[PDB]
Amino acid sequence: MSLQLVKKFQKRLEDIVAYGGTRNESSVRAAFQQLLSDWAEGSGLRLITEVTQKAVAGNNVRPDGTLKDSLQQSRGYWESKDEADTLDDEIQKKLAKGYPRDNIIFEDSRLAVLMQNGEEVQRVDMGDAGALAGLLKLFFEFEPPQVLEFRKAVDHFKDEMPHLLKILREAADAAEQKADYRGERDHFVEIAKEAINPDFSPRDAREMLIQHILTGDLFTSVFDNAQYHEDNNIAQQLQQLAATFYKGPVKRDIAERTKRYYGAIQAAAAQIADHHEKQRFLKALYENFYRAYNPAGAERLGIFYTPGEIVRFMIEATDTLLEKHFQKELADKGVEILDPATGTGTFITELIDFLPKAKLEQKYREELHCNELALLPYYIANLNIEATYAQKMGRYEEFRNIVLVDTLDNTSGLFGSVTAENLERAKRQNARPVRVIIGNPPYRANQANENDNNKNREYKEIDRRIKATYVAASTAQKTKLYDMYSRFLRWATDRLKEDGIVAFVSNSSFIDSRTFDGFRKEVVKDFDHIYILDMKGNANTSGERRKREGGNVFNDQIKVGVAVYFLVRSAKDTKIWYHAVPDFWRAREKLEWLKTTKFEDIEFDHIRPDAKHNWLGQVDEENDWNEFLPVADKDTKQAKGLGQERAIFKLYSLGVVTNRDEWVYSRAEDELADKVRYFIGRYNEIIKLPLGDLMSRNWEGDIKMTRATIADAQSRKSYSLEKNSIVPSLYRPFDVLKMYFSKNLNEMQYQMPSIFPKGVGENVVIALSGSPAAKPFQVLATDILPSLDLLEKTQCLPFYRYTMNGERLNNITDYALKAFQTHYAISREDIFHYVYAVLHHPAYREKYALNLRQEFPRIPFYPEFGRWAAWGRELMALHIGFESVAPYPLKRTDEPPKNDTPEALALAKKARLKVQRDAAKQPTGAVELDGLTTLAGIPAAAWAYKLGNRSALEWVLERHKETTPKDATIREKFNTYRFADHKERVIDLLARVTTVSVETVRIVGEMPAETM
Amino acid sequence: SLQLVKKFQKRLEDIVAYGGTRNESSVRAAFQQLLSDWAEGSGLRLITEVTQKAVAGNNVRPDGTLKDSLQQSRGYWESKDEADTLDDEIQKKLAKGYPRDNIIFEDSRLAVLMQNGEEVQRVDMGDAGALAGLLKLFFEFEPPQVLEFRKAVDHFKDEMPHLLKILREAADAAEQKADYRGERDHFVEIAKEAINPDFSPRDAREMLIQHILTGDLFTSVFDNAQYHEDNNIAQQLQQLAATFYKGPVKRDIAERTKRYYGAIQAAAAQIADHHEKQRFLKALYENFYRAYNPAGAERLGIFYTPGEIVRFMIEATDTLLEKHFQKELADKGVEILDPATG
Amino acid sequence: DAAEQKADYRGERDHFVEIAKEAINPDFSPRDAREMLIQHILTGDLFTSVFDNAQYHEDNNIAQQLQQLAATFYKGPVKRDIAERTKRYYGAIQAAAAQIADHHEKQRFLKALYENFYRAYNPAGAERLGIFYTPGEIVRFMIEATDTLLEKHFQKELADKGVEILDPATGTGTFITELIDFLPKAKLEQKYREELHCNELALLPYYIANLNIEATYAQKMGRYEEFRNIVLVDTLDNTGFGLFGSVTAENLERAKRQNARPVRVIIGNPPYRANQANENDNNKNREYKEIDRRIKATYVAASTAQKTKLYDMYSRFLRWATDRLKEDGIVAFVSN
DNA sequence: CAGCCCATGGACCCAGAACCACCCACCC
DNA sequence: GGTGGGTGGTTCTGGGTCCATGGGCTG
DNA sequence: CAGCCCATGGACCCAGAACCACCCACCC
DNA sequence: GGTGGGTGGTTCTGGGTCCATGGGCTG
DNA sequence: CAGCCCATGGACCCAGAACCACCCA
DNA sequence: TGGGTGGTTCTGGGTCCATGGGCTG
Ligand SMILES: C[S@@+](CC[C@H](N)C(=O)[O-])C[C@H]1O[C@@H](n2cnc3c(N)ncnc32)[C@H](O)[C@@H]1O
Ligand SMILES: C[S@@+](CC[C@H](N)C(=O)[O-])C[C@H]1O[C@@H](n2cnc3c(N)ncnc32)[C@H](O)[C@@H]1O
Ligand SMILES: [Ca+2]
Ligand SMILES: [Ca+2]
Repeated sequence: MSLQLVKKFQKRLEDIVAYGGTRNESSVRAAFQQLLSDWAEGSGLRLITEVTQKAVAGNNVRPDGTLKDSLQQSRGYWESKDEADTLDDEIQKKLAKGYPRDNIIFEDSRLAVLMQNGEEVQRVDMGDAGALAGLLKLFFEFEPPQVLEFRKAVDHFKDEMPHLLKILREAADAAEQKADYRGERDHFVEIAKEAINPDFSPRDAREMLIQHILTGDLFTSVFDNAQYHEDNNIAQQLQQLAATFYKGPVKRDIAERTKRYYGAIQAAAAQIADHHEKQRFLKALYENFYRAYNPAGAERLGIFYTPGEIVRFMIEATDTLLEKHFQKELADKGVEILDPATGTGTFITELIDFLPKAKLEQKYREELHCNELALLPYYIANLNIEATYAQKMGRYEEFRNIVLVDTLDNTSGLFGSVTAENLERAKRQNARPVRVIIGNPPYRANQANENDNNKNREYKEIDRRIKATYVAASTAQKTKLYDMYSRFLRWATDRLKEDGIVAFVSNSSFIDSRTFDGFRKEVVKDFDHIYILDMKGNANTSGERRKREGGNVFNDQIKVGVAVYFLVRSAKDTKIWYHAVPDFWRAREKLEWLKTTKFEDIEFDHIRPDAKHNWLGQVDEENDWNEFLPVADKDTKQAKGLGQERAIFKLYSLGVVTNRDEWVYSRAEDELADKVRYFIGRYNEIIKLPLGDLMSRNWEGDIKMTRATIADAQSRKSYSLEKNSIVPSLYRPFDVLKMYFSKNLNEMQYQMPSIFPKGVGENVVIALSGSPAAKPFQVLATDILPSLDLLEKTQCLPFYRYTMNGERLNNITDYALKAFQTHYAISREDIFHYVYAVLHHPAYREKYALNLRQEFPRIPFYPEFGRWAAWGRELMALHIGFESVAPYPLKRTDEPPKNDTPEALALAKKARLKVQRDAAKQPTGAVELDGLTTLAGIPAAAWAYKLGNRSALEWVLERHKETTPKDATIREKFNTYRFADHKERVIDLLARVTTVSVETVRIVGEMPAETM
Repeated sequence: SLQLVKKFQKRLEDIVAYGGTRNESSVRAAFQQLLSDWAEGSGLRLITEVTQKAVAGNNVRPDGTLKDSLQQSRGYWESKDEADTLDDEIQKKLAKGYPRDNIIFEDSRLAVLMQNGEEVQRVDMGDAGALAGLLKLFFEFEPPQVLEFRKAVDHFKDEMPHLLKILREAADAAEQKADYRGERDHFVEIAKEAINPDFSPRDAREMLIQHILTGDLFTSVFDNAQYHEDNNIAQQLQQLAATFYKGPVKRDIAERTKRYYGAIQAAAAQIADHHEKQRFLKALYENFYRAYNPAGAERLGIFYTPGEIVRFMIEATDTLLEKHFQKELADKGVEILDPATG
Repeated sequence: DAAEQKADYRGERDHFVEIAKEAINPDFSPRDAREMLIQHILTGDLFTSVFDNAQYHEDNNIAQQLQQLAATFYKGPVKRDIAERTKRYYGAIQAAAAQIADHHEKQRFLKALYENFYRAYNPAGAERLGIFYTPGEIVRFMIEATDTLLEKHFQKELADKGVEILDPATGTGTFITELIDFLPKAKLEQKYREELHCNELALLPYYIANLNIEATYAQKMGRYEEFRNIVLVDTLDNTGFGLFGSVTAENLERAKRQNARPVRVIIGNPPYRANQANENDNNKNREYKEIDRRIKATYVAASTAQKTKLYDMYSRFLRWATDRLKEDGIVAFVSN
C-alpha cells in the first residue's frame, strides 16, 4: 500500500488524460477510485461507488463512493471534482446540500482534503506520494467512537489478566482439598497421557481447567455464543472436570469477585457487532493468557499471531499456483486443505472469506480441516470459524473438522482419543486426501537455558525420518535440523499424498544456514517448484547487518529471520525462485508490500544451487582462492606426519566454551574464589539429595547446572576447588579476565589444553573468525586463553603444540616450509608473523570476503615475503603485549559533581563510558569515562581499527561499563563491581589501545592495492 | 487472463455483499476494473464516460471507451442492470446511435460482443474461460485502419518500380555536378577497403537511392527523422547526398514521389503499434531489391524469416541453454550475435 | 532552462541577443531569445509532422541562424527525451492531419498555434504585437473591393503587372494566401515572384506565414517555389527607404529591396493598442522616433484635443502607409 | 601441370480454373 | 425474375530445369 | 523646465442558463 | 414504465471599468 | 565398545530518549 | 517561562551457549 499504490495512482492519472485526451472528472475519477478500492480490499473494507444516502435535508445525496464494512455500514465517503473547479468553494456547496461530514475525502486531481468529524484534519498535494499515503492512512483507520471504547477495554483486559488469573488460581488450589475434583483430575491426566502429551503433568490439567472457565465466561460475556461450550466435544469433557469442583457457592464466589474484571469489556462488546472487530479481543487473550500463566509452555507452543496480511497473501498466492500448476482452484471440489496449527484460527477464518458464498457450504462441511494442541487455542479457533461462517453466509453451523491432536505425533494409536468425537475426526483427517497444507508452524531450536529446563518434546517417527533424510545428507557438525519447524516440514512432505502445495511462513534459516545444507539438497528431490520470499528481519545480528535486516514481518515481536515459502510438487529440475524484500526496511513497509503485491507480478530471480548446495551466497569461481590452506580437517586428523600435511598449521583449536560465563569469569581472582566456592559447594550438596529428586532435577536453580554437570551429579560423585586451575584469559577483544579453566566449570575445553596447558604453557595463537561469520572477518594474535565469544566462533591457530608428556613441538606444518622455500628461497618463527599480515591485507580481506565466510582463509604466496613477515612482526607484538605498548597522549580532565549532594557525587561515579560523537554520529575524539572523569585526546585513526562490529576502543569501553549479572544468584547474592575504582586503570588501558590502533592502521595502510 | 476474470467475479459478489446494492452504478466497477487492467497489458487504456457524436447528431456516452496512445477509440462498453432484458436494452441503445463496431453490452450475468455490426459471441460472466475468450476478441479486434494499412503496403510493393524511376533520374542528374562526382569518388575508395574490394559507382548510386528513399519514409511513416541525423553511417552518406539533394532539386523530387508515399502515410499515422508498422519495413526490404537490383538480391539473399520460425528458434535456444550450460538467454554473460540481421 | 547550463548555448544565445538588439528591437532580452528558441523547436516538430514541410527550415534564412542556437543543446539524447514526452500532445493532431489533403483545411491549425502560443506563453507580448487573426470573410471582401477601386480610379487590376501589394503585418499570412487564391493561375507566377511582399516582427508568425504562403501557391500551381518576399523587420522602423532586418544577410537584402519597390496597394490588418491597461504591467508601447515625430507634425498638430491617443499602434501604421504610398494607390485596412 | 574429365543439387513464379460481381440479352 | 452469357477482376492451386564450376586425373 | 492640470476611449471573458445524457428513486 | 431529481457535461448568451499618459499650462 | 571433541544459529526486550502533560514555581 | 516533575510511550540495536553427531577407543 502506501507508496506502491499511490505511485501507481499517479502514473494511471497521467495515462488517463494522455490516452483519453480529457481532463473531466467522470473520466479521471477512475484513478483515485482504484487507489481507494485496492487500499480497502487489503484493509477488509470495500469502496462501493455511487450509493444514495437519504440526508437530514431530505435529499438522496449520492457521493462518488462509500467506504463500507462487511456488515454494509458506511465508514467513509469520497467526492471527486475536476481540476477546473475550486475544491474549497465546491466543498461548501456539497456540504450545504447535506453531504456526509464524518470521514469524507473531497479531492481534485491535484489537492485532497479530509473532513474528519466535521473539521479538515489534513489538506495534502496529491503529487506527493508520502503526503497522500498519510492522508489515506487516517481515512481508512478512522473508526466510530464505540469501536475506540472496545479497543481501550481490550487494552485494559490485558492489564487485568494477571489479577483475574490470580483469583482463578486460588480457586483451583481449594479444588485440591475436595477429593471428587482430584478423582476426575487423576482420570483426566491418565486419558490425556494417551492422546496429547506422553508426559502429561497434574499442572497441565490445572491450566486446562483454568482455560475452560476463563474462556467459558468470555464466550457469554464479550461474545454471545455460550452454547459453543455446551455443544463442543472437548468443552463437555472439561465441563465435567470443572463441575465436580466449580459449582454452587464456589461458582458464585468466583463469579462475584471476578465480575469487576469481566464487566468493562462486556459493556463495550455489547455495542460492537462485527466479528472482525470483536475477534481482536480473542487475539489479545490468546497471547496475554500464556504470558501471565505458563510462559515456558508458551515458548514450547510458539503462542504467536500471524498478521492477516501474511495469511491473505499466502491464501491468494496458493490459488494462483493451484491454477498455474494443477489447473485447479482453492474453491474447487477435491482440493481439501489442512492447517497443522490453527492457533487463533486465522488461516481458515480468512479462507472462509476468500471462498465464494456459493461454494462455502461444501468447503466448510467436509473440505476445510485444522488441528490444535492447546485448549484455549482450540476454543478461540472454533468460535472464530463458526462466527466467521455465520457472518459471511447468514446461517450458523458448527465446525466438525477441528481436532485437538499433536499433528506431529498423529502419524493406529489413541493419539486424539481425549474424547470419542475427537478421535473420530483425528482418523477422518488422516483418511481425507488433502492437497494444500498452509500455516505458521512453531519455530523452536534448542532451548532458552539449561536452568530453564524446558526442552523440546522428542518426536518419534518424525525425528526418525529427518535422520534418514535432512540430517543424513547434512555435513555440518551441529545439525539444528531438529527445530520444531523442520519437523513440521518433514511431516508435511509426507502428509502431501501425491501433488500439492506446502505454503508456510517459517525461519529463513533454511535459505542460508550451514546446518540446513542437507535440507537444501533433499527438498529439491521432494518438490518440483520452490518459491521463497525472504522478509529478512534477523535481529539476532549486530552492526550494519542489523540495519540491513530491518524490522520483522511479525510486528517486531520475534528476533529471527522470516520467509514466506511456497513448495509446490507437480503431478526436469526443481525451479528455485527467490525474492528478498529491500534492505534497511521497517515492519510496516514489509507488511504494506504483502497487502498489495499480487503473487503473479513479483520479480523472482532463479537461484541455481552450487556444489555445496548453497542456494544463496554463491562464491565467485574466477577468483583464485586456491592457494595453500591455514588449517584443514585432514591436517589435524593426521598420522602420516608430512604425508597429508597440506596446510600451514596442524592443530585446529576452538576457544574454551564455559557454558556459564558468569561463574567461571571475574574482574579479580578474589571474587572468583568465593564464586567457585558457592557453586561446587552446592553441587556437593546436590549429590547428597535423593536419587529421585536428583534425576528429575527437582533441586534448586541457584547454580547454572549444565548438561555434563547434571550427568556428573547423576553418578552422585564429588568435585574440589583448586586455585591452580584459575588463570587470566581473553574472552573479549583487548579485555583479560580471570577464568577458572577447571574441567568441572568448563563444559567444552576443546583442544585448548594442547595449546596452553592450564594456562602455564607459553604459546602465541592467531585467533580466527570461524565459518559462517555474520560480523566482518576478524583476526588477532594473543598469548592468553581465548574463548568462543572473543571472535565469531573463535578458531585459535597455535604457534607450538604441547603434547601428552609436556613437549612444545612447533604446531606450524612442515609442508608449508617445504612449499615456501621452493617458491621464495625461511623461518617458521617469521612465517607465523607472515600469515598474520596476509590476513591483515585489505584487498585480500575484501576481494575474498565471500570465500572467507565459507572456509578456513587459504593463504596466497606473497612476493616480498620478508616485508610481510616484518609487517606481521610488529603487528603481532603490538596485539600480544597491548597492555604495555605506549601511553598515547590522552587529555584527561575531571568535572565537579555540581551541587555537592551524596547522591550527585555517587551518581557521577557510575560507569558512564560513552563515546562522544557529533553531527552524523562521527567521533569528536572525546570519551566521557564517568560523570567526573572525561577523557579526550583521541585521533580518528583510533576509531578506524575495528576488531568486529565495534572498534578496538569500543570493545575495551564496552567491557569496562558495569552490567547487571543476568544470573540472579550473582546479581545480588554475589559481587557487583563498580567503575569509580577502575577509572584510573581504564585511562591507562585506553591510552595503550589508542596507540595500538594508530600503529595497526599505519601498517595496514602501507599494503599493496592488489591481492594474490 | 483467467486470473483477471477470476478477480472480476470476486469483486462483483463483494460489491453486492459489502454494499447491498444491485444498481448498475455500483456493480459496474467490477467489469470497469477487469477491462481497465486487461487493457493496461495490451497497450490500450479504458477511459470512462467519453462522449461521442452519433450519425444522427445525438451525443451518446457509453460506460467506457478503449483508447490507444493516439487518443483513438478501438472499442466500447455499456453495462446495464440485471433486472432488465439485455437484448431489449441492446436494441434501444443501438437505436439511440450506440456504436456497433466493437461493443460489449454488459449485464452482471451475461455479455454479448457485437463486432462489425453483428453479434460475434455471447458468453456467461460466470465462466472464467468464456469471458476470457470474449475479452481476447474485444482487445484483439483489428480496427479499420489496420486493414487499410495492409492494403496500402501491398500497393506500395507494386508502385516501387515507378517510384525508383524518379529517384534513378535524380541520381543520374547528380552525375553532372562535379561536387557529387568528387564525393562519390571518395566514397567508392573508402568502401573498396571496407565493404567490397569491387565497390563500383553503380554500387554507390544504389546506396544513395537507398539513403534517399529510406530518409523520407523514416520521417513520414515511422516518425524517426532523428535516426538519420544521429546514425554513424547515415552521416557519411548524407555527406554524399547533400552535394545535390537540396533546395529546388529536392522540392521537385518530393512533389513527384508524394503520389507514391501519400497513402501509406495516411494509414500509418493512425497505427500506434510498431509491430503492425514493421510489415512495411519488411516490404520495403524485399521489394526494393526486386525492382532495382534483382541480381544483387540473389548475391546478398533478401528473404525475411517468418516470425513463427524466429520465435521458435529463440524459445528453443533458451530450453537448450538451460539443459546444457545451466544458463538462460537473459542471464548476464550470454552474448548473442546475428551474423546476417536483415 | 536546462540549456543555460551549457557554455556553448550561453555563448550563441549572447551573440544572437546582440545581433537582434540592432535588427529587431533595441531592448531584445534573454526572455525574447528563449521565446524565439521555444518557437523554433515547436514549429520544427509540427512542420515536419502535420504539414510535411521539413525542408522549410533548411531553405529559410532565419531558420538557419536560429538552428545555430538550437544545435548546441537540441541533439541526441536531449532531443530524444523531450520528444518522447511531447508526443502525447502531438499524437492526435498528427494522426487526423495525415488523412487531410487540402491545405485550406490544415490552415486552421496554423491559426490555432499562432493565437494560442502567445496566450499561454507570453500574454503580455501578445498585447504589444496584436496576435489576432482576420476572419476570412473580411480578408476576401477587401481583396475584391480593392480590385473594384483599382479599376475605378486607376484602370488596373490586382493581377496586372505593376501593382505591387505590401502587407505591413502578415500574421498568419491570410491576406497574401487569399490573394494567391484570387489571382489567375496564368498571372500568379510573376506576382508571387516579385509583386506580393509582406513583413512580420515575431518568429512564430513569420514561420507560419512563409509556410502558409508557399503551400497555398504549391496547391494552386502544382510546384513548390520559395517565397523570397517575406522580411522579419519592424515595419515602423524600416523607414530607411540601416541595420533593421540584419538578423541574417538575406533578410537585410530583402528589407533594402522592399524599401525601393514601387508599392501601389498597402492591404492589411494593423495592430491596435492605445495604452497599457495598468501601470503595474510595465508593458508600454515601444517608442518609434521617426513615425512619432511625423504624427506629431501632422495628426497631433492639427488636433484641438487636450488628450492625444493618436500614438496608438493603428494610428502609427496609418501614418506609415500614407508615407509609403509615394505616388498613387489604395491603403486598405481593417482597424478600430 | 594445364588441360581434361566427373559430378550433383539448385533463397520461385506463373499459367489453368474457380468463382464472383455486374449487366445485358433471353426467356418466362 | 431468374438465367445464362459477356466481360473483367480476384483468389487459389498445382507443379516443376538445364547447367555451374571445384576437384581429381593424367599423360 | 519641471511641475502641475486636463482629458478621453480602451484587440474580452465569464457566470448563469439552459439543455441534454444517463440513471437512481419514486410512484404507477 | 413514465417521471422527477441527482449529477455532470456541453452549449449559448448577455452584458459591461477605472485609469494610462501626452499635451497644454505655468510660474 | 561410549565418553569426548566440534559446531552453529538462536518465535524480543530494553535502556533511553523525546515528549507529554501539568501545574506552577 | 523554562523548569521541575514524574511518568510514559517510541525506538534502535544487540548473547552467550544448548546440545546432537562423529569419533577414537
Ligand atoms: C503461531 S500459532 C499458529 C498461528 C495461527 N495459525 C495464526 O494464524 O496466528 C502456533 C500454535 O501451534 C499449536 N500446535 C498445534 N500442534 C502443535 C504441535 N504438534 N506442536 C507444537 N505446537 C502445536 C500450538 O498450540 C500453538 O497455539
Ligand atoms: C492582426 S496580426 C496580423 C493579422 C493578419 N492580417 C492575419 O490575418 O493574421 C498583427 C501582427 O502584426 C505583426 N507586426 C508586424 N510588424 C509589426 C510592428 N512593426 N509592430 C507591431 N506588430 C507588428 C505582429 O507580429 C502581429 O502578428
Ligand atoms: Ca464527483
Ligand atoms: Ca449503462
